[PDB]
Amino acid sequence: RVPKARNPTVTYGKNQVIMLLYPDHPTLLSYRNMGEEPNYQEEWVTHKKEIRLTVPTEGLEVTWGNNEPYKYWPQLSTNGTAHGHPHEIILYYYELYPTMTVVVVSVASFVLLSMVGVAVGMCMCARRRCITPYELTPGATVPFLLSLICCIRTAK
Amino acid sequence: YEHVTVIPNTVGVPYKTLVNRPGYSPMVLEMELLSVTLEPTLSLDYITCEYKTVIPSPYVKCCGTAECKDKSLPDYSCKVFTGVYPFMWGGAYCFCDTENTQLSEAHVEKSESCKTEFASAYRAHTASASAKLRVLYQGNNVTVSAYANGDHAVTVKDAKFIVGPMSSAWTPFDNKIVVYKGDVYNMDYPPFGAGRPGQFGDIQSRTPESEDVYANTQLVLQRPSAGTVHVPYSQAPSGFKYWLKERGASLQHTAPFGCQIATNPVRAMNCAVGNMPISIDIPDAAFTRVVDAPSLTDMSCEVPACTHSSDFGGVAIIKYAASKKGKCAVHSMTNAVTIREAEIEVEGNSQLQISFSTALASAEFRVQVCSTQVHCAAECHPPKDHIVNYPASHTTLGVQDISVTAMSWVQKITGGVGLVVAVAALILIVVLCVSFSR
Amino acid sequence: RPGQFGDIQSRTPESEDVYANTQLVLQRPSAGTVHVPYSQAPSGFKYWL
Repeated sequence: RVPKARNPTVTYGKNQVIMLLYPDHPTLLSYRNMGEEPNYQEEWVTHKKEIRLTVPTEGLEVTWGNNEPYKYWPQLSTNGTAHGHPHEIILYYYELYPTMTVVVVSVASFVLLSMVGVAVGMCMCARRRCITPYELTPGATVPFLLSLICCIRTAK
Repeated sequence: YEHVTVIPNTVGVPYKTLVNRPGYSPMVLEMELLSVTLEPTLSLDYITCEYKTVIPSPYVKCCGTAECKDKSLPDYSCKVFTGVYPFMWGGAYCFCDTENTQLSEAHVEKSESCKTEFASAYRAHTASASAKLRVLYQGNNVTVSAYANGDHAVTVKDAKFIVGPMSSAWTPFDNKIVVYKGDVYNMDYPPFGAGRPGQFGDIQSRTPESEDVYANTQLVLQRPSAGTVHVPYSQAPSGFKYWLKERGASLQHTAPFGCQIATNPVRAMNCAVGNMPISIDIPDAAFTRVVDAPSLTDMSCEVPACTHSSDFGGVAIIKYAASKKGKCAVHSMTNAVTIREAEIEVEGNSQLQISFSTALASAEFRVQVCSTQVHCAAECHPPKDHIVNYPASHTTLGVQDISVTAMSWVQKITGGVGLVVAVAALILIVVLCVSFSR
Repeated sequence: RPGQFGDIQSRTPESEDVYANTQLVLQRPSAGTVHVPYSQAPSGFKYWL
């Protein structure tokens, strides 16, 4: 016959279990991810202690002394919201898709502020092909109407 | 009628599937894996266990030299020490002080404990899966147990279910495995006859009953001292007794995929890896003609509440009119939404409620309630609780794809920049045209 | 809270009224013994000392 260690006092953070442990005598704590990379870790605890375990999307299994394993999974929770103003929807996708989010908002911004650069670039490539003959002529009077593509002042 | 489908390998989450046979009322199966077992095929290489060293009473030759003698025993050594002058309690055992010799001999042997305290070293080279499955069929819960190697069709309520083979070859076990009293370890143990002192496999034995002991304890006999009668020696301590302290953690505690381990025989269990194909043969007499079933019309769908929890945090209420009293199969046409129900009672001109679960931040889905389909949509809110003791009951989200209504900003900015590009490309094409035509 | 300073509290040392929150949980007796096994957080005061 072997003893079973006392129930730990547990409380939950965003992606965490916080556990307060009451060993009567040296007791093994072990835990693993339930995913592809198990990342196993353990320690003998010998006096009262607090642990904070990061709980991944795959879930965490924690086995404390001779007790049966505890199991914990995160669930999609945030202070942000979709359906709000656009800063709130971005803060919402940063809930638990932060790796997706920082990729997709950065590369989306890269193609968007690239495209306005290419649009202004095509407008300048056009403006170069346009005003060329009006520079090359010795009768160099650009028309008062056309002057607006040169951006020249006053309705004179 | 032959139906084939794929359920994820996750234990303890029930999956729905729709047996849509045209001209007949659709029926919905729910099945849940209660336990998947992978049992590997084991070839025994050897036992390892605590040796004893066997040391006979030493031969002392009074007045002369004893002769060293050679014999085959598992780690044998023998030596002759000279000038040893031993005393027993009442006086000198030899006559004369010198030209006496002591002959010492020793060898190593399996202890009586090797019938009871042995590690067993194996090769584990292919595996033969089994599954225990609960299926809900025509409104009865029924439990069925089957081999999952792709053969073994199991009958239940006159349908036949045939399950597997599983879509991945993965196992926690390496090619080499060792087992102790219900704990099993991946380690590359030394081959038979290659064992080294003070490590796992310092003594080896082809079976738990063979006399073919190999041992390599590096036993050395040492010269006696101070006129004492005894045999002193040095050998490496039992590499098995050391391994019992040095082990680390059993595969039950360290395997991937939430896997569990057992022994007699050895199994991996409940690995959350891959997915399992399953096929149903349903007899033609099990179906009800579409005209003989209930049928539903004039229906509409309303969603009072939607929390994207792990555990049926949404409820949808459906108005309907129905032609007769009877059950109806209820199913989701959208993979992102899972419905807790499977058949509900339908009567009169009335309404019903279904509880559903999703990861969607803005749920849109079609429910099918006995052949008629209804479009259903809602605005979701996140749960407040951070952590729970059960896996997600819904299918995971289509990341970088799905998102929400009120992502309309993606359209309202792409339908901004896309006009700035279109006006830029227009002006460039205009001045390319004036360069020739004007 | 249990197992921390103030897991049991009273207004004065002579008072009859008590608050306590030790997360006491009774458990199934060991099949043949008459006892009462239980799990509880050890005294938050004796840990504080």
